[PDB]
Amino acid sequence: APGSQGAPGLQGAPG
Amino acid sequence: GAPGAPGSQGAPGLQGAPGAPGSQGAPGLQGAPGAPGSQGAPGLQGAPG
Repeated sequence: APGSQGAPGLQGAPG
Repeated sequence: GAPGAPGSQGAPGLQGAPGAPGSQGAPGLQGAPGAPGSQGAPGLQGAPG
């Protein structure tokens, strides 16, 4: 599963 | 007098001293797993907004 870890919010920095 | 009529031929002609080859298991060509640098969703850490 390449490129497949974002469990909590990954890539979700909205600041 | 019998001359022994010698028709004797020895029986050591067991040609095969050893047997013959047997198979064996080909070893394992490992795929070389060395890279752990998998994904982490390059999205600026875990900022809570």
